[PDB]
Amino acid sequence: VIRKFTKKNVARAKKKYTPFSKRFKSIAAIPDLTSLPEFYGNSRFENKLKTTQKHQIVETIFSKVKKQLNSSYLPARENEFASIYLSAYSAIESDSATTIYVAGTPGVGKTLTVREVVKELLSSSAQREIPDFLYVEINGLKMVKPTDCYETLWNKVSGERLTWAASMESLEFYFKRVPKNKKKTIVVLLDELDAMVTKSQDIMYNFFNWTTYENAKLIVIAVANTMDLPERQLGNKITSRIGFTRIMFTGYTHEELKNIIDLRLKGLNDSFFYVDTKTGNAILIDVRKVRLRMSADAIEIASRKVASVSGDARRALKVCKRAAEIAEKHYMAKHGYGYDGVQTVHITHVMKALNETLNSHVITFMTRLSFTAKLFIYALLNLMKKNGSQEQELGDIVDEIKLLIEVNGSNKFVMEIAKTLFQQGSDNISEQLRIISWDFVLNQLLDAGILFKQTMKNDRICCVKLNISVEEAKRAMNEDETLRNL
Amino acid sequence: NVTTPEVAFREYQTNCLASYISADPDITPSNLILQGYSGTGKTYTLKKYFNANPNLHAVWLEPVELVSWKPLLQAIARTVQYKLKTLYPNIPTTDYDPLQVEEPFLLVKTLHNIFVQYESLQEKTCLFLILDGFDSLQDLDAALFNKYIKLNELLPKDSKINIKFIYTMLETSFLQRYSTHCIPTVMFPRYNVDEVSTILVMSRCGELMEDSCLRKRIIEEDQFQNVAANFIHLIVQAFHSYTGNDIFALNDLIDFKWPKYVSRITKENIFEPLALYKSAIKLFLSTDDNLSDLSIISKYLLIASYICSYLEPRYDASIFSRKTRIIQGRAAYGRRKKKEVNPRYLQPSLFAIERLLAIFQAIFPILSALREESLMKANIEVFQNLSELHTLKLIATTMNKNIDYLSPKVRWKVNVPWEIIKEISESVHFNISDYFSDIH
Amino acid sequence: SNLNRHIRMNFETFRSLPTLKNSIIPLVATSKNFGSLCTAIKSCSFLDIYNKNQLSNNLTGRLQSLSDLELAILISAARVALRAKDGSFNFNLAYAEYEKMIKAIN
DNA sequence: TTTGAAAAGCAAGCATAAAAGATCTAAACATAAAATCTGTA
Ligand SMILES: Nc1ncnc2c1ncn2[C@@H]1O[C@H](COP(=O)(O)OP(=O)(O)OP(=O)(O)O)[C@@H](O)[C@H]1O
Ligand SMILES: Nc1ncnc2c1ncn2[C@@H]1O[C@H](COP(=O)(O)OP(=O)(O)OP(=O)(O)O)[C@@H](O)[C@H]1O
Ligand SMILES: [Mg+2]
Ligand SMILES: [Mg+2]
Repeated sequence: VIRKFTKKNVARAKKKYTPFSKRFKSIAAIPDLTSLPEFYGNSRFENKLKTTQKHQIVETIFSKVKKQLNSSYLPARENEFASIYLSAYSAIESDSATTIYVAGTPGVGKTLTVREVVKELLSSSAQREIPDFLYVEINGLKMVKPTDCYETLWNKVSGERLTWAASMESLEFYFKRVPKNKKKTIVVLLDELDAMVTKSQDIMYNFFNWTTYENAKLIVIAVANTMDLPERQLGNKITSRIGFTRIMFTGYTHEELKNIIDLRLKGLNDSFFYVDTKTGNAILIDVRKVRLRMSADAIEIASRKVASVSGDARRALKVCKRAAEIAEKHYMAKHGYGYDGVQTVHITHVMKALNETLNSHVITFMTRLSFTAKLFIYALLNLMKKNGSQEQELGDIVDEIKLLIEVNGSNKFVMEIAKTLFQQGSDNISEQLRIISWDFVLNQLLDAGILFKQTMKNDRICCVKLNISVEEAKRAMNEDETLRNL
Repeated sequence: NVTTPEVAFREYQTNCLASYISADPDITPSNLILQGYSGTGKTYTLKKYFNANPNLHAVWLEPVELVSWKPLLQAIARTVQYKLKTLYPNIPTTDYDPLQVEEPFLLVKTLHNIFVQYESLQEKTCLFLILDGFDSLQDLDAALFNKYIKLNELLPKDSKINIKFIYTMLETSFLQRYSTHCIPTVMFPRYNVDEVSTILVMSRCGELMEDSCLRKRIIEEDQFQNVAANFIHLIVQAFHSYTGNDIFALNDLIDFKWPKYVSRITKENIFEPLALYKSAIKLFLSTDDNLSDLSIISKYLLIASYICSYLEPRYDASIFSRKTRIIQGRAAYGRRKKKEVNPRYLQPSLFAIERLLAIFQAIFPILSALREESLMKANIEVFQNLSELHTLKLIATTMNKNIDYLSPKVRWKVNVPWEIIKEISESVHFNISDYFSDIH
Repeated sequence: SNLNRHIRMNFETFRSLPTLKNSIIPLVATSKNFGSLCTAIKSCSFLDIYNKNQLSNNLTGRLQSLSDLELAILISAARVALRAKDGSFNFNLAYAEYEKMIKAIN
């Protein structure tokens, strides 16, 4: 058979098609799923990434501060912890089904406190105060396809691998018809729910609908970045019909961020260290004893700057880590140390680490361009000063460049550079319609994002706009000693 | 360590080719561009350079035959495998299917799998992948060439076989889209009239002097090369303003006018070049590069559609109205002052069906006449002829697909030039110029 | 020197060392002996020839390759485009301008 | 034979329809591996 096209790289998973409604003859024929070694979960790739080191690492006194300010390593989230914990505990002890929607901006401690509530629930179930439950964590931004959540959750429930539609019918039949005495309670963390709802609202409506079933024994914790995601993905009738718990996560204040930072630094500040003077390795208590500190006002202004802009813990922790890294860079450069009295992280280190975030490189990039690129930007600024359109044709820029060269003939620099600009300093080269490196600087300003150019194959009538603002361009061209006097 | 051949007006290009293309991969760029317009000798110079250096391993691909990006990737994988197993026949290799390459990443993976089985070679070699006509690809988005610039970065740097890309492109603006990549580029500027004449003489004199018609003409009744060269310069002097500096167009004109020039060669003309030019002077005044049945209702409908497209609809009563009035009234006075732009130089205007049928009725040719009513009405033959004119695209609409013929929003316009409608009107002896003489 | 002149020229136009390397490479590679290489680095005449080649297919070098009929049609089209309000023209208007132009010359 | 005067013409300015197409979606058309269902054995 002669084919019209070929698909030669099809890789298909060995996933079955038959849903759970056909695994048994009747609803009364289903055994105890808790007493089954494939149900409810009743990582071999670590040794791939393993090797042996030859030389010992020199662990500098600041590397403790850097390692201990990582996001991988619950002050201020007590009402949220209490609310999620009492909703989940009350629904678990009553063998009911509930759903808690948690919203907020990134980095405010949403996933962390939901996980801490879940571990506290697991510890209480270890003391047999509440019945046992399965914990499933489903992240919408960790998927190839949004329907794979259906494949994931059922695989955590039954242990078998199905396709997503059959998994959806299996989960529907599990939460609807399977009796409560033959099943276990399930707590689902639906993180990044906006990643799974972009195409359509099937996953949102299915997961919220399963908690309305009397047989479900299902706890769904759904975490998102906007508050009106259920109100705009489902109607108000549906959201009134489910009745989810609604919890917002406001950004941290500066005092809360400060307590977070020095609770990360509780055992390290104002502490002693035995430091090897020839290598720089430090051991927490030929050897010098060095005290280490971070000042209070540095953390204070860092947490004050973060709480004004974003209020998230990740930025505050990362500027503290960057300040410690800057201090350790200067320390290692001063003492000549390698990789294999009082040491302080100062206010100026936090200032510099914040200034790398605060400042922009647009003006600095534009002041170090060539004369032709600055000529292009100056001609563009002259054109938007004259006709006031904010989009200029490229031919108008060419004519404005030609006019600026022709007018300033008495200037020493323009007289010295015009032969370069229109003949590349050579008498065998004819006078060109464009300047030398015209398309080079046009492509460079388009690649940098300074410019925007429309898609048009006529090079004269094609339009170009500044993609930054007019004031950084004015500040850049007034820095140049050539452009600012003409 | 390389040979620089002689190409007659491409000495600088050959020196740049010798400076860039080498068998040592350490001193060879990853990408090389040869940019020039049509007939500038890019293919000729590259072929001469690679045939002067037979130790250089080159694979020739013409991307005008592949059309899309996926056949180009498949052709790269297939031709690289073929060149390697006819270059190293004592190296056992797994023949990978080129049809499995459906992505650029799949090309990277397949080329890596092809190149790892040639690690037993002694020295590092170069594979020259000549993409002769990259911008002759028919689809040709902007982002495709960026995939081919950065292709060498994803391949192992310490491999025995290193792929080198040589691109040939036509348009300057396509090249200037990628100016910041700083790829080495050799330009092939267009030849002048002297260079075109010398190239045409050196490429066509041996074929013209050994043609069958000339040796039939010398039996029917150095100097053969002289008369072939003289014909080539006569063709150039007659037709350089028309062809420009095109080698191909002048080659077609030489091929068209050679037998008609041979057929007028006599004994008095073979040793007299000016008299032989005057004997066949008709071949040099005209280029003659060309290849040189509608109904009467279709013809008059085309004429009426041209009239509707190029006369504004507020003066038709000043031209076509002729019938005696029982009721007092005035017709249109006519246009007051003439326009000074010929409207047939511009695009046609749009009209409705009933205006076309009214003007068609006006311009169609004409006691027993009491029951005659001698005026042709638009019956089904007129509408069938009009629909046939639309499906032949001598009439056009404002929309082209899923056309609503019966909607009043859809308008019609003529789709023929003035010469076609002029010879159509002279086919039916209609004075179409009389409707345009007084208007401009 | 000529080398400092070309480096200054690159600094003011391109400010790109790879651009300069793309010109220096065939200056070195086309030298046949040591004295030729020293003469080539003294003069940098090859850099001028390279710069002339790099501009040979822009709108200037393409203009000098045209025939007189091609140039006449281009000038006629430019005249119609300059007189037009939107700069648009077609073949008929350009031919009319060309034929009245040849008539006024003759 | 005039005449005059209302129909016709024309143009500047402006609100709006509409042409051309950029962008996108969905249906028809097409393939393909794993699972699942059928017919004998
Ligand atoms: N209250 C807190 N106490 C201590 N550390 C915290 C606190 N809140 C956040 N962090 C730190 O900041 C990190 C970010 O928190 P988390 O991952 O819970 O944020 P999130 O609100 O879920 O963010 P996103 O929307 O980006 O997923 C945590 O991993 C932790 O290191
Ligand atoms: N320098 C030359 N010496 C001799 N013949 C030449 C020369 N340049 C071109 N020709 C002749 O003209 C023909 C056209 O040249 P060629 O096909 O190499 O041009 P090109 O620039 O690659 O064209 P295209 O853009 O159409 O692919 C050649 O096949 C050859 O016969
Ligand atoms: Mg999170
Ligand atoms: Mg070619």
